[PDB]
Amino acid sequence: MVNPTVFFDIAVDGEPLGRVSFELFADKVPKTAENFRALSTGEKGFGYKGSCFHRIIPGFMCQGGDFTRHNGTGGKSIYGEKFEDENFILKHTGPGILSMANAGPNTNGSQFFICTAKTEWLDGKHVVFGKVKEGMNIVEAMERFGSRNGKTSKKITIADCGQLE
Amino acid sequence: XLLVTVALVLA
Repeated sequence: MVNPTVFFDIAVDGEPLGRVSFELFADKVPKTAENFRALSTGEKGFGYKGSCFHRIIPGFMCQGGDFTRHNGTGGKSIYGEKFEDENFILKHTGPGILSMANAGPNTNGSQFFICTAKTEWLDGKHVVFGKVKEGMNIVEAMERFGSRNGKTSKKITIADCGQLE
Repeated sequence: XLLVTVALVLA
């Protein structure tokens, strides 16, 4: 078994910026990693392609994953609307950590965030399931369009995504 | 504040 690598191609108001690839820890959180992997290939008939990063706060994180309502309120898992917090073995140790956004205990859907700093206050509350493998400079470039309140000054979209390995 | 939630985004 080798952990899956998935990629996103980011565009800023339609102009391609670059590729970010992620390693997903299916060896520690198989169910959360599988959810992100199938949503990145679109193989269940819905997924991240074409969705946006709706909330970016420089120094904190970039958040996206709402492919249903697009405004930050929706999204869903490949298991039904929401699923359980698989475990909290991994922490939010520094830039590059991939973790699930939620609305309290056991409410995981499709929304996720990429940490641009250690965010230890989220440990034990949000399930960490991946890391940026390549393209951290694209994530850094994305923060430039965010603000303290999270609204972005340009539309940041996942122009394409899929599985590499 | 600095949280990541779906539904009611808190400070």
